[PDB]
This record gives sequence, structure tokens and C-alpha cells, in this order.
Amino acid sequence: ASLRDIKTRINATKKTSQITKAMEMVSTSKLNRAEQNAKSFVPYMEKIQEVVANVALGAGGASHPMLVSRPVKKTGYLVITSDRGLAGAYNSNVLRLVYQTIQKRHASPDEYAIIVIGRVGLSFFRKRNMPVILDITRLPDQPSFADIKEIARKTVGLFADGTFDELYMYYNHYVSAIQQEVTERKLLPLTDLAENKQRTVYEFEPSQEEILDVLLPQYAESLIYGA
Amino acid sequence: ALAPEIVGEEHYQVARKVQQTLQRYKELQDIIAILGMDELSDEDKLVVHRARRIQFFLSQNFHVAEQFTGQPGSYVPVKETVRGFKEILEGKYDHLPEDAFRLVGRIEEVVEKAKAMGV
Amino acid sequence: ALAPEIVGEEHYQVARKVQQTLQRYKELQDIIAILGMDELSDEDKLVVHRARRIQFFLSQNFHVAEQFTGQPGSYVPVKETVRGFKEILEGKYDHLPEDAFRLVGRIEEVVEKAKAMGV
Amino acid sequence: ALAPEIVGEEHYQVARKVQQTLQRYKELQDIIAILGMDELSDEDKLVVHRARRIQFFLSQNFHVAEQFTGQPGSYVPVKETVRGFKEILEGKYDHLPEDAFRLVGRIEEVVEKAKAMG
Amino acid sequence: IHVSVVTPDGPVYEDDVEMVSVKAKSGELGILPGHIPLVAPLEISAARLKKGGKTQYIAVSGGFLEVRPDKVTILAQAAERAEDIDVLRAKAAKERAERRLQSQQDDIDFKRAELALKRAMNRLSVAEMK
Amino acid sequence: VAGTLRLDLAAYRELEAFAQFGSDLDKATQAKLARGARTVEVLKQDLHQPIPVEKQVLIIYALTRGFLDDIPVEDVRRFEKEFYLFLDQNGQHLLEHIRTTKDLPNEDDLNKAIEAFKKTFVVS
Amino acid sequence: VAGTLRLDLAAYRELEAFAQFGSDLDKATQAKLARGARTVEVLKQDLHQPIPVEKQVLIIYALTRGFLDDIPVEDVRRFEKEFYLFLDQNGQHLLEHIRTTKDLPNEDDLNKAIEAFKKTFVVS
Ligand SMILES: Nc1ncnc2c1ncn2[C@@H]1O[C@H](COP(=O)(O)OP(=O)(O)OP(=O)(O)O)[C@@H](O)[C@H]1O
Repeated sequence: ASLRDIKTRINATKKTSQITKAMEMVSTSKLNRAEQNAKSFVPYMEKIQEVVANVALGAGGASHPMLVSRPVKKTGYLVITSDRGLAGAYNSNVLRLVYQTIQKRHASPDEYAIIVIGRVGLSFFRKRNMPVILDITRLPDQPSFADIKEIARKTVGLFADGTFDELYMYYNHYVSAIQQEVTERKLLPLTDLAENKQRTVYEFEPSQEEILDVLLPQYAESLIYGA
Repeated sequence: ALAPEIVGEEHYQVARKVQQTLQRYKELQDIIAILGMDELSDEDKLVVHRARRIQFFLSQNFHVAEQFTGQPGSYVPVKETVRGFKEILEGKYDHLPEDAFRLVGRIEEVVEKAKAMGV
Repeated sequence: ALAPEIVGEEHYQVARKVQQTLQRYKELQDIIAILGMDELSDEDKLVVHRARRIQFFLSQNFHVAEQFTGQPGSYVPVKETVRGFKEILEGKYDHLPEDAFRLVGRIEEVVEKAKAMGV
Repeated sequence: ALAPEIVGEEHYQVARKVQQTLQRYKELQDIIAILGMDELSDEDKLVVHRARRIQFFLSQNFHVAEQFTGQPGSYVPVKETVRGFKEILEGKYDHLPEDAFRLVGRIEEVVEKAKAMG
Repeated sequence: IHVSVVTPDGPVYEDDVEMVSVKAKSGELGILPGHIPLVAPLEISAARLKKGGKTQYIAVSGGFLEVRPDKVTILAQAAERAEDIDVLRAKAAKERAERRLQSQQDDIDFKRAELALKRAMNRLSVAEMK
Repeated sequence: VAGTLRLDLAAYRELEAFAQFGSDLDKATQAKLARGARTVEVLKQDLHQPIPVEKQVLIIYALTRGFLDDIPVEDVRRFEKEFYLFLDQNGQHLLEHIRTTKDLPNEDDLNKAIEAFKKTFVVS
Repeated sequence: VAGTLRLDLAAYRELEAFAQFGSDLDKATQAKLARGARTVEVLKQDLHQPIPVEKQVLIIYALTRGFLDDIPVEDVRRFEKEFYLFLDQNGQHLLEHIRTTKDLPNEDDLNKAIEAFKKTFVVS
């Protein structure tokens, strides 16, 4: 009974298996390329860390909106999701963590704003009609700095203008090929910046205030790119 | 005998809702077997989340089976089981682990077993 | 009788193209059901979108079927059929709604039905 | 017949280890095809290097195949086969070329062909 | 002294040269081969390098310069060597940023349009100066 | 009123089976899905509750002419109950005309009665 | 000639699933896939048009030696027909040699003849 049914079912399952195998191989190759890009990026972040810590540390730190804690009335959240499904809990973990953090910290929509990277996050947030500010979708599978420079700079400018007082960012961290874990990081202000390898003697050729003015947005943009 | 005027309106409605959820869960099985939970819509996630618990709560520990497992077993009334299933359907126990619903009766035993497990 | 020397080279080409597009559509019906429409390539999305139009346009309103359809019925010549199918294959009517191609007759009726639907 | 009650504990251990190494090499085929021979850990490279030697040493030149190749062919005793496979497993001949392990019957013919090659 | 340029997309390298000539808001700026360490931001300009006999000139944008008696670095958002002028695309970029200035709140706003024009003109002109 | 209902319902079943495989849905597909869900809700019926054809035609007309497009899918049963109760008092001449001539009444009266019932109808 | 044809056709059959992406190595997803599509086109045939064995060998030789790698896939079936008539005008010594000795001609002679035809062929 249902012999034709079973045969058709078997054929469909075989074709599905082949398609999924091909997708797995493609994913492996693209993961290797992504690791290569991260390895390329690392030294720039290292040097930026060194310069930022050396300049900020000491009596010359003084005060700056991106450097010192403003009074907190609002909070910005930057969430990074994918554009294509079939990735497992990669989006669910981030979205659930962000939802629970928002529900614990705030009660009114005016207390927070959301910046979403990814097509998945848009639908999740607008299903509940949560606040949304700006978005970018359909990035290349191997993004470059030019693809997100504008959005990172716009977010930094929004922080500078006082649109919101503190900025948080959530993303999945690639600990290993089997496990990926979500993390929360604080971008602005640059609180709890640890010490450098050694205190510097860099003479502030322009005013160190102008040094900070130039340096801080680039630091935030680099952090966004690394995440 | 499963008629509204023979068992009562509340009993009839509870039974129909349970059967509907179980039917939907049975429909989802083929997709679950391949893509897992990760591709289901938000509503179907809740449907599975509740169907698992309802299915487990349908089990019971018999008096006769005491010679097989050593558990004393229990006897539950119709009103008690209807109230328990209505509470489960309303979503009052979505925070409990599914293993707490297994092989017990009277729903208070579900709560006690979850507490013993450490919830 | 489906030979180039009997029906015409253009007729044969249109028939073969329709058959191969429908065959290609038939193969995707299994993987689509559990991998979604998005995971297909851009060209395969196009062939699916055009094959739906072909399949829905292959239907016709019969004079006899007035009882079952509520419509008078239509009669269409081979030249109109082949020209319309060639246009659908070439994509001149990809914008029209999917539901507008069924039980129509000519592509003039297709576009009139789409216009009456508000497109 | 592949049980310690018949062939002996040494034979059984050698056979089991050879099969395990071959299965590991079979598993590594996908990653080898994707990322190439590189992008491999130490154990991956070592197991591939030993498994290729084992797989080639499984080959043998038959007396009948003389009509095809001209080689006389050989009758390899089971004792010699087991000893040679154990020696290859231990890694003694890790430096010999791959093609030296092909179609040469007993173990000493492998080193003889390697010496003839260089 | 050794000069290196680092870009987030990838480092762009150069060997040891005698002197480095750079422009900055500080004004007339020029490093020493054994200079005391300091920091100095850079605008959209070109960094002039001079090895013994042969000299090289590299474009830069969003630069942050650090110096040390051993190493000299340019934390560059974008840096292109002398041979990598890409004059024709930069020529289009000059026009591409030209209308954006004259367009009120264009698709890419003034916060890049202002910077694009000064970037495009340098990429068009300041290179190939060897 | 209902010559095309079976074909439309079969098409809706096929469309629900297909479009379940994707969230990016078109406006026409959304409208068809809503109409199909409402029709399926309408067709439900209890046990030993016969309904005269003069009321079946009215409810199916109200469904197919778009007067049910805004009621939530969970309220259609109560909507139909209230509609029958309201027809038992107002619009009795509509039932008389349908029963006598076996044809639809003037379409203006249908619209007026349906709107009058909808104004007093309240969403739960 | 036919020995290599079996390999390429099998590999294309083996790697059919990857035809959608085209996002991997040139060999893995471009070289084999492009060659396999060419092979399927050549093996096509019409009704009641038997081909002499001498002409079959040459056209398979052209594919297996990489002389069709620049022609678009849609243009392969037309390339075959014109190649046969070209042989009747300039490859008579080539066709005769295969007939008389049942062996492939000198590769240098046939390479120029194949290459010469590609010059007169116009891409569709
Ligand atoms: N003509 C060019 N000259 C130099 N670098 C270029 C050129 N075109 C692209 N690039 C490089 O491409 C990357 C992205 O360019 P960037 O973000 O600086 O903006 P842009 O090229 O001015 O943009 P637009 O596309 O608006 O012209 C940088 O690494 C930059 O060096």
C-alpha cells in the first residue's frame, strides 16, 4: 500500500540530502574565507588599541562626550543578525537575549532605541512594533569596511548629538567551529579601558583635545567592524 | 459518550482543544524530523512547546505497575484531570521542564516533581 | 503528429520549451517544500515564477462547463495559443498576478481580468 | 574468522588498527577535497601519510597478471604480511616514497624498490 | 626609518626610507629619522616617502600617525600606493561627489559628500607625483 | 452567490500549501489567504442545527461581497449567530422575498441591512 | 577519444548539485560543470540522421581536447552541423585516413584544420 507514495518520498528526500550537502560544503569554504579576513583585520585593531590606551591614559584624558559618562536617559542597542535562514539558533539566541535584557532594564519604548543589522532582525522587531532607527541589509558574504563605514559613522554621530546616552551591541562570538556564543559589549562611553602595555610619552603635536576628537569615532567604527 | 451534554461544556471544550493541539503537532512531525525546531514560525514553536507537555501529562503511574518500577501509583478524578489540562492549556506551566510532567497525576505532583528536580 | 514538418518549427519550439520549463519546475517541488522559496537561485526563482504562469494558463473555460463555472466559455485558435504561450515564456507578462491566468482563454482575457482585479 | 580465538591476538590487533586507520582516512576525504592537503592538524597529516602507505601496500602483483605487467608475482605468507603491516604501522618506513609500496608483495621488496629508486 | 601603513582591509607595506613628509592641521610637519614619539592626525592627503635615491608617495584618508625611534606607522582608513592611482575612477568620483554637494540631502549625505570630494580630488590628483 | 466557492476554496488550499514555504508574501496573496481563512471559519457548523437556505444565501453573500473582511477570524461564528438573530427581527421581508421568488433581493437592501447589523455588532 | 568522454560526463553527473552556487574553485564548480554541459549538447541528435563513424570521432575529439571551451553552450549544437560540412570541403584527407586505417590522424594536421574552422565560425 502507498508504494508509489513511498517511492516519491524517497526520491524527494534524496534530492534534499544532496542539496543540503552542497550547502554544507559552500558554508565550509565561506567560513574559511571569513577567518582569513579576520586574521587580516587583527593588526589594525591591535595598533588602534595601543594608540587609544596610550593617549587616553594619564592626566591628559580629561573629559569628552565619547570618553566620560553622560547622564543616562536613553540607551541604544545594536543587534547583528543574518539575512538568510537555515542557520539554527544563530538569530534566536541573540534576539531572545536582547529581548530579555530590554524587558529587565526598561519598561517604556522611549527608554531605548534599536539599530538592526540583518533582514531577520527587522521582522523580529517590527512584529512587536519595537522602536527602530536605521538598518542595513544584504551585505556581501565577505564584508569590507566600506560597506559599513556610513552606518558606523552615523551611529557615532547620533551618539555625539545626544540622541541617546549609552550604546550597547550584541553579536555571536566564534569560539569554535561547533559552538557560537552571544556576547554583550558597551561601545560609548569607553568605560573601563584597561591599561596599556606601558605608559607612553607621545607628545601631543596638536591639542590632545583635537587628538581625541579625531581618534574616538575611528575607534568606535573599528570596534563595530571587528564585531 | 464524548458529547457536550453527556460530559459537560468545559470537559468538551478542553478535550477538543487538546485534540486540536495534538493534531497540529502530529502534522509538524515531518518537517521537525529534518530541519528541527529552528525553522518553525513563532506560533508553531508554542504549539510544539505545549504539545510536548500535554502528551507527557497524558501518562500515568498505575497501581499494577508498582511491581515494575516501585512507584506507588495514583488515582485521579475527572474534575481534577480536566482542571489540570485546562491549566496547562492556559499556559500556567510553560516554565517547567517537560520531564516533570511524566508518570504522575493531579498536576500538584507535577509541580512537586519539578521542585524536587530543582526548578 | 508533433513533428516540425507537420505543425511548424515555431510550434515545435514553443511546445518543447514549455515542456522543459514544466519539467524543471516539477523537480524543484520537493526541495522547495522544506527549504523555502528563498534558498533557490535567482534563475530558478524565475523559472518557478514563469512555470506557475504556464500551468495556470493551460486551463480553459469550456462551454459545457457553464454549470460548474458560471462563465460562457471560449474557443481559441492554435495561432493565438502558440503566440500567447511564446509571450508568457519570453516574460512579457511576469508582472500580472498569478491568479489571473486561469480559466480565461486568450491573453487579452488574461490582461482584462488582471485589470479588473485592480492591477 | 577474524577473531583472537582463531588467528591470534597479534594478528587481530594489527588488523583492527589497520582498519581503524583506513576508516579515519576515509572520513578525512571531504576536508581534504575542500581545503586541500594543507589546513590539517599534525595527526591529520600523520594519519593520511600512514594510511596512503597502508592502502598501497595492500596491493599485490599476481602470477596471473604477468600477461599484463611482466612481473613474476609472489606468494606472501600470512606471517610476513602481518609483520610488514605491523612495521608500517609503527612508522619505520615513513620516509620511503609512496610508489615504492605498490604492487611488490612482501615487505623487503618495498625497500628494494625504494633503493632502486634512490 | 621603517615606514608601515595599516588598513583594516589589509596592511599596505613599505621598506625603510630616509625621511617622511606629511601634511597635517598642525601645519608644516616633518618627522625625524630618530624622532621623539608623538601622535598627529592626518587629513585627506598624500604621505611623501624618500628612500636613498628613489622616492615614493602614497595616498591616505582618515590617517592617525604614530612615531617611535624604531617604527613609523599610519593608522589609515584607506591607503593607496603611487602606482595605484586609479585615475579614471577617481575622475568619475570627482563628478560623483560633485553633484552630491549640489544635491540637498542626497542619498549619501553631506557627512560623506563633503569628505568624498576632498577624497576624490586627492585620489585624482595628488598621486603620480613621483 | 456561490458558483465559484468550491474552485476558490481549492485554489486557496493549494495557495496555503505553497505560500507556507515563505514569509515574503504579496498583497494579493495576503488578501486571498485572509478570504480563505474567513470562508473556512464560516463553513463550520455544529450538530443538529439545520439552517434555512434563505439564511445560508444571506451569510454566504455577506462573506463573498467583502463585508467580513475586517472581522477577526475568531469572531466569525459569533458574528453569524448575531446576524441570524438580527435577521429574525429586522429584514424579515428579505427572507420573505427570497423564500417566495427564489432569487436575490435588491442589492441595495442587502447592503443597508448588513451595514446596519455591522454598526451594532461589537468585536469581542 | 571516448575514454576521456566517460570521465567528464561522470564528473558532471557527480557534481550536478553544485550547479546552483558557482561560488567555489574554478576546477570544482566552473571547469567541470562548464565542460559537462558541453558534452550533453554534443550527444544530442535528431531524427533519422545517422552520422558516419569518422565524423563522430572528430567532433568528440574537438570537445575532449578543449576546442569547444570558448563557444557558448547554446551555440554548440549549431557548431557541430557547420563543422561537418567544413570537413567535406577541407578535411577529406582527414576523413579518408580514419576510414582506411581505423586510427586517429596526426594531431598536428587535425589541430590546424579544427582551429581553421573556428576562425570562419561566427558566434551566435
Ligand atoms: N579610485 C580609487 N582610488 C583609490 N582607492 C580606491 C579607489 N576606488 C576604490 N578605492 C578603495 O576602495 C575602498 C573604499 O573606498 P572609500 O571607502 O575610501 O570610498 P570612495 O572610494 O571614495 O567611495 P565612492 O564609491 O563614493 O567613490 C578603499 O580601500 C579605497 O582605497
